[PDB]
Amino acid sequence: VLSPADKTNVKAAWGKVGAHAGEYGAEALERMFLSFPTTKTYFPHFDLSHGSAQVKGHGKKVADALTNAVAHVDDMPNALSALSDLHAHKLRVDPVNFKLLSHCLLVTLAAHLPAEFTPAVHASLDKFLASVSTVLTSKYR
Amino acid sequence: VLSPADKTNVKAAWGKVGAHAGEYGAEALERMFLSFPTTKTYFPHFDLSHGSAQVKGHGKKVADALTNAVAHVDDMPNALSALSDLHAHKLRVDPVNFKLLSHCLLVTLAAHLPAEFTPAVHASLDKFLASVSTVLTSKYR
Amino acid sequence: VHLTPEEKSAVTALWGKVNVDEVGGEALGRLLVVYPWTQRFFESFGDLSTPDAVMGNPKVKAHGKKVLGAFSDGLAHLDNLKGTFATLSELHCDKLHVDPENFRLLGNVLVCVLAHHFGKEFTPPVQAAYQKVVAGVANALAHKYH
Amino acid sequence: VHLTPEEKSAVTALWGKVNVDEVGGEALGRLLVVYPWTQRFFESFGDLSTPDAVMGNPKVKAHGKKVLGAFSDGLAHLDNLKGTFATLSELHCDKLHVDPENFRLLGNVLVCVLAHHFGKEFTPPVQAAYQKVVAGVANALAHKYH
Ligand code: HEM
Ligand code: HEM
Ligand code: HEM
Ligand code: HEM
Ligand SMILES: *[C@@H]1CC(=O)N(CCC(=O)NC)C1=O
Ligand SMILES: *[C@H]1CC(=O)N(CCC(=O)NC)C1=O
Repeated sequence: VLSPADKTNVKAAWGKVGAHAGEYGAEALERMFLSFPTTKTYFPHFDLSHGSAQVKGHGKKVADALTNAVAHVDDMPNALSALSDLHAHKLRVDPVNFKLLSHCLLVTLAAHLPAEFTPAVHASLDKFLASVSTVLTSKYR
Repeated sequence: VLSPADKTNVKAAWGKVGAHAGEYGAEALERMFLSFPTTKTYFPHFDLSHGSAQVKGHGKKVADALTNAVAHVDDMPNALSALSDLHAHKLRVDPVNFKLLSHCLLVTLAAHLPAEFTPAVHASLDKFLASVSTVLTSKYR
Repeated sequence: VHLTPEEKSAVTALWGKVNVDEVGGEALGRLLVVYPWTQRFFESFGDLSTPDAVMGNPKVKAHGKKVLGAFSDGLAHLDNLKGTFATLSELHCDKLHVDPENFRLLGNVLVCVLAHHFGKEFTPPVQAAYQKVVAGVANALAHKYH
Repeated sequence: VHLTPEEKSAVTALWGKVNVDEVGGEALGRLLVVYPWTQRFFESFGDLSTPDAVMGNPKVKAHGKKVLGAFSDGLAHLDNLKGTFATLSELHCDKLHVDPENFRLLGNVLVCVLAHHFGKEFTPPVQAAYQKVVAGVANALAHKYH
């Protein structure tokens, strides 16, 4: 339901992330696992050590889904529809954990994109990630 | 957008509430103000005394918006759209307070619907109130 | 947490009425139905396939008696909730990896169960006294998380 | 709160590099921009209608310095946050009626501001240490609400 303003800021920030999107996805996951260790139990078949190849590969899938969501910003429910079923029905991800990963994504963007991470862009990225989270939790309505 | 099961469960429950919806909205407000006193500061020059005619008036407004949303479950963003600009911009209602009111609405419905408030109907009413709360906070998303 | 004399009396009288063999299972069953991500932690309890299966599940009934027993212990120790949940806090944090937001949800489900079973007797003041109790329990169980 | 000694060391070292005149202002202004319901508590601070207006607002900057000073007090008293924040807990609860969920939000905004200020230096381990600190400050400010 993002305002016009919010879509402009999100595309600009994500544009500059560019080919680093996978790296930043992987760093956001690492920050989440270290800051909020309850979240590690969703990844029992993963090497969660610093610089894990498996976490790098999973970061790419998360980043790709966000890239796709930015490209489909006006129709996010449909662009992430299968992911809601996976996260809610199969994986039973606690809704709190989406707030945790979203926060860790904002921290990662602030650490790498000091020029781009203005207060306006921060507010827009938070609204973009909450909207992504609302879709991924939507089989919890 | 509630599931078919949730829409059917909410309509059944709301039908049993029937003409008592305003009564239950007042009781839910009363319950919120007593259980969660931080919420009283959003009604600074209201009479918040037990059985307040003013709280009855407001309980009617809340109950009527919920009854309208039950009749418009497949288009709630449109049916509540007015209230969302209000609660975000003018009132600056903390998103947590929607969770507090929603809980007090469930307690009120439980205390009045001995037969109807089954675990599945409770789950559907929770999804319904969460969906209402999401529309009413959408100017933050 | 500190209840007024009025509030302690109200809490104790209602809790006397509570069926210790059933109310905990009712609260845990409703948690699992209402907030279905919570089933992730209870899959070894067996059949959770429908709301009736969850509510009739023998492991859910059995474990609910222990959850309610932990609440009854807390009601007897409002003054010292941290000690009354000390190792239970460690169990939920270190072994089970439960997010402490769910302790607030279970407290709120228990309040809804008391409202459902006791009807008009679960007055706004009685509810306000129970909201202090279940917040106090949730904060005590969250102690080891911070 | 339970920082390991290494986490306390990591937190203290970074905090020494924090500009006391600016970071509290940045964190408060971003709270007001990102979570606009929070503007309800600062309705006398003047124009908060645009990001640029908030971030350049002198009362926001002045108040932010006092907020950062209180975090500095928390970092110098990590084994007694409850006592350190007892007065401020009563103030926020009795006179301001601020929901304690907003204490968690301001702590997370401060973490974003430290990341913005320190770049790669704000490593995942340093962030994990700071999450324990801001969770403990929020917990301590919430104490009198219980
Ligand atoms: C911005 C939020 C999120 C996005 C965009 C996202 C995206 C994805 C994607 C694209 C997949 C892979 C689907 C496939 O390849 O078929 C996935 C899998 C998964 N996600 Fe998420 N996710 C998010 C949040 C979360 C959170 C918060 C958790 C848990 C704390 C989580 C846990 C998982 C798990 C466990 C998998 C399966 C991993 C495996 O075994 O391969 N996700 N997610
Ligand atoms: C189910 C949730 C809610 C519903 C359905 C709802 C509905 C309404 C309605 C219909 C009105 C009146 C609109 C008009 O006057 O034309 C209103 C006003 C208001 N609402 Fe909400 N509301 C909800 C939640 C909340 C919450 C959680 C708060 C605060 C804790 C809140 C605070 C107010 C206030 C302060 C007013 C204005 C009363 C006055 O000063 O005249 N609302 N709401
Ligand atoms: C907030 C109040 C809660 C209380 C008082 C409580 C109490 C207990 C107690 C006493 C046990 C030990 C059972 C035994 O070994 O006999 C336990 C175990 C457990 N609790 Fe909780 N708990 C609470 C909340 C939660 C929540 C919200 C979850 C998950 C969403 C959870 C998940 C578990 C699990 C998975 C076990 C292990 C059960 C097993 O496999 O045997 N608890 N809890
Ligand atoms: C979590 C960390 C927080 C800390 C450490 C903190 C600290 C403080 C301090 C030190 C003061 C006194 C200022 C003075 O000496 O003049 C204060 C006042 C105040 N705080 Fe907080 N605060 C926090 C969170 C919040 C939040 C989240 C809100 C609102 C959303 C808030 C709203 C206020 C207000 C309105 C005042 C009175 C300001 C005035 O009008 O002068 N605080 N706080
Ligand atoms: C500080 C602010 C506030 O609400 N309270 C009451 C705490 C409480 O609910 N105790 C039962 C304060 O003392
Ligand atoms: C997180 C969960 C937990 O049990 N604790 C306390 C002690 C512990 O084992 N930490 C390593 C937490 O801090």
